[PDB]
Amino acid sequence: GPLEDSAEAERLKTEGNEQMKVENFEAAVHFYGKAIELNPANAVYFCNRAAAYSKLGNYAGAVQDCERAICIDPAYSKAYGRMGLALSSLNKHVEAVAYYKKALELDPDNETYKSNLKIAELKLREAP
Repeated sequence: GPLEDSAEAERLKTEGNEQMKVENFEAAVHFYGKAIELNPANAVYFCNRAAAYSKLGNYAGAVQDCERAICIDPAYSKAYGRMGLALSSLNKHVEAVAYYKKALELDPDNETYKSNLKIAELKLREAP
């Protein structure tokens, strides 16, 4: 159906979102992880956990979740955007720019991507 394991997974994801709102990123990571154990075929869980991972400084972990999310759903613009943010935080600005651009070609309006893309391009001119 539109989504039992799939039902419980959404409830855990929802809780995860609630944790994000109060900035309890460790708890958020836990709930998204539980949702993934039940239904790993939902790109949202990975993309959302990547966001929590990034807030916690675990950019490498965020990169891996975004890769999975993008592979599950190639038209998931938010996953490309978060990938850019994580890569950028890992000082991988060339690769970050590539992802921000993809994200923007999918979600053109997004000012968040436009801004962080500029930051990545600016930090990129500093490299040798």
